[PDB]
Amino acid sequence: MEANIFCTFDHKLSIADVGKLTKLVAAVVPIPQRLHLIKHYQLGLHQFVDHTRGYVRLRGLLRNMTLTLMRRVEGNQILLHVPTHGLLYTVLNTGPVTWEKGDALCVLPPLFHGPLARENLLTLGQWELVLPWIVPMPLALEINQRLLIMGLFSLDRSYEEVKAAVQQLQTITFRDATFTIPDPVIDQHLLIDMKTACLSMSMVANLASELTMTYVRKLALEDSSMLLVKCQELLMRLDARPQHVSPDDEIARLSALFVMLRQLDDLIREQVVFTVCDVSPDNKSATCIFKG
Amino acid sequence: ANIFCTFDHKLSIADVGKLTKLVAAVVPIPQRLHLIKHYQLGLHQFVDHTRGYVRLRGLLRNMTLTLMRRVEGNQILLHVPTHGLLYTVLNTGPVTWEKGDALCVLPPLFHRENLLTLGQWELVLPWIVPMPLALEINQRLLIMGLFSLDRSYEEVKAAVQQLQTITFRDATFTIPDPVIDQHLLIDMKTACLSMSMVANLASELTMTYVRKLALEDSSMLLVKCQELLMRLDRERSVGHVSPDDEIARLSALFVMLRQLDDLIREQVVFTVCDVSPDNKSATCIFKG
Amino acid sequence: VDRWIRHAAGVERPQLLDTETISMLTFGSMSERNAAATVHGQKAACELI
Amino acid sequence: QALTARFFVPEGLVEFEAQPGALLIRMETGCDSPRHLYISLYLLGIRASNVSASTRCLLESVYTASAARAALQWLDLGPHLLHRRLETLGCVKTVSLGITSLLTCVMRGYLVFALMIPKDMYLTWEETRGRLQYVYLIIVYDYDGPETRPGIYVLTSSIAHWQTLVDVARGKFARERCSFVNRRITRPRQIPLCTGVIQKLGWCLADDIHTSFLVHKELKLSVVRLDNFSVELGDFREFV
Repeated sequence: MEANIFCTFDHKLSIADVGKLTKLVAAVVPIPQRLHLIKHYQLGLHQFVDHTRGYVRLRGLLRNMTLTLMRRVEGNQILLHVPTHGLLYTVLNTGPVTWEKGDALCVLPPLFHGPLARENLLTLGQWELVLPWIVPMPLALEINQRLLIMGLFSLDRSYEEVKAAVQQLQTITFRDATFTIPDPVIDQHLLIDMKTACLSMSMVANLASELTMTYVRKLALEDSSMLLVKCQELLMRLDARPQHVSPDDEIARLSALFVMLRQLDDLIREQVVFTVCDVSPDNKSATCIFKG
Repeated sequence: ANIFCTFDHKLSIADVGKLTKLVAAVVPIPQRLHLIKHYQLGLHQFVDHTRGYVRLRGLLRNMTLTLMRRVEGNQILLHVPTHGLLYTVLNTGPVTWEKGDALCVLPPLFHRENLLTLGQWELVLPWIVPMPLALEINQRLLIMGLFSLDRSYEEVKAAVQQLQTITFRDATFTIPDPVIDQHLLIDMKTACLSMSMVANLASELTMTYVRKLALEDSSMLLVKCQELLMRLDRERSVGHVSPDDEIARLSALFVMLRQLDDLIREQVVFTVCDVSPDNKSATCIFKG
Repeated sequence: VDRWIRHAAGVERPQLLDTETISMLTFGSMSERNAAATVHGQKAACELI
Repeated sequence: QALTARFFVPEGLVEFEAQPGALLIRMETGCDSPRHLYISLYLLGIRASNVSASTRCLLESVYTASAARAALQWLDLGPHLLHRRLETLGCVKTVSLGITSLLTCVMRGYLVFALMIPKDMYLTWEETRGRLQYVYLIIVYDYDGPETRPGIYVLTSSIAHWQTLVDVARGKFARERCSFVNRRITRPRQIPLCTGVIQKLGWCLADDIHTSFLVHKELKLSVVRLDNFSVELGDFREFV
């Protein structure tokens, strides 16, 4: 296997740039082709980033690519190391997001942040180095879910009604931080995802058993608690012995319901890339296991 | 690589003699550390009289798994596995194993041999189960949670009595009820009501969103889906929205399905290729 | 008329390009397959304006 | 390096599988004495709807042993579900023939170690040859007919991230998905699980793919071959 990747800079390496790059050692950068030797253009997302077109497209392009770690550099030579599944590695936090002990990580395209004054790395000519965001599971799942919600809600509505909802949706608060999705324009990829979501939602609506349909009504009649009060408050606009009980048919129907819900979940959950051990107290670096 | 654990309690001849027979079992720990107190070892710290089984399952999801093989004077030597190598595990599970099985971990449901008890604390190990049995047992326990509110009628009683037992490759079990003292635990309650809520919300939301999406390039999938919904509406019905309430509805549907991810995905952790009349023991490749 | 033109010249039926992600993964399609035999050298690409 | 494994299988199943490079599957059975039985990918071809008539005739001709026929009866007995009953072991290369045969399997390794696929079962979504390719085993369920006979394919693709592969599979298999919905509506008392199942086993260089013929008992089969192969098993993941 190509356990090492060499990249060569065509431009001259001034002392400031090489020192700055030396500070980035052991960070995470993606590489498209996995080929043994690669030019400096493909290192980073700058070749593919385009604010005019979908953030969904950039999300897909990022999730398709491969992940690598950084190594110390020398004259005109920068060394990249591909991780092997199951081993233990050291990574540095590229974004400002806080990291916590014992939760998974995901990779996502960069996000707008409070000051908007993002630091520029290795701006060699018209080319620039930009890193992907390594994000813990709740924030990444929340942002992907809310992007899908944007796509599903905004369709077939005028800009006026959409204007308040997008300002409510776009802002994400996560563990005392604030974030905003750069460019949530609808794209054909989002339409395919939405078509699959609609099919799965209708299927689970259909094949759900009677007990599952009537469960919350019976319990709301029976009990009363804050969770049930909230559920009824949600369903208020919409709002006996079962004549048939069949354990085997119920088992099969619930298995079908699980395959449907399993499919619907895959639309949201991005693939894990890292699982963490305990983190340095400065929130800048962590030691993690890599998964493929 | 190794992980150490030291008991603060005394150990007699019998205690260590009972412990040493677990020279190949699986023991989970909260997080990786060099030297941990024995109270952190095992699942006992999490069990209490109200918080149920699905919480144990979901918490064991993110818990790490370790292997043990040594007994020094008072320190227990743990052995973390690495994805790709092979290791020997001890069959703490109540089922027989077969070559080529896919293995999954479950919280202990019906735990006498494991009882290393000291200072009102007891060591308690998770179950090792083949994958189909694990998926089926979660399905069965969940539907048993569904029946929890209608448990007075005789038909429901007979159905849940039938549902209690599982049979699998010459072994037969009784899976204990999630209900205790005629009431249902909060954890199973929230899991069941979340699944019911996502089903219900999907039922109403599907019509509006299939109509809205079909305004774009309609396809055969959409029309047959809409026909299925029409059939459902026809058989059920025998006898506009506010935008903020709409967005709340979608958020509620996804947040309800989102917590269900803890139990639905039966992640595999072991695959085995060896067997002996020693069936207590087996050699496996680590996964997950 | 499209089919008739495809028959008139010795050209194959049209073929869709690869998508964005696959185009980024794979380095080229080489649609014109290698010829069976060639005594003379590399086929000189003659373009017409 | 390689993780060797060892199985026993009766002679009736072996004769066409006896060529060193083959792929093996484990099947559960409700019958108590044969609790498990071992089936190679070729034997799935006798029932796979994708396999052409001539190759199906050859497969019917070869696997005439009573034990193999009982295995196929157990396979066909399964109501509209096979992945609940099939489990993947991996690639094999060693065999000793006899009244009960012995063969070894590798579940993780890259130590000739060519993996063989029948020509009927092989497809690619892309004609451009990507330098790095993954290969997957997929099962697809047809639903437009009276009762569900399954489809079998082994495919190579340059896509690694799962959801992108599911997207392209949905794009190419839209007919099967519509057929699944049609099955759900037309027979409401029956509840199918999935349209298809993806399973991952592959790491190989694309320049080392070969086309070849194979012979047994002077009967001739056409096959496609992966030469410089490495095996990495995975979970049976269901898609719609």
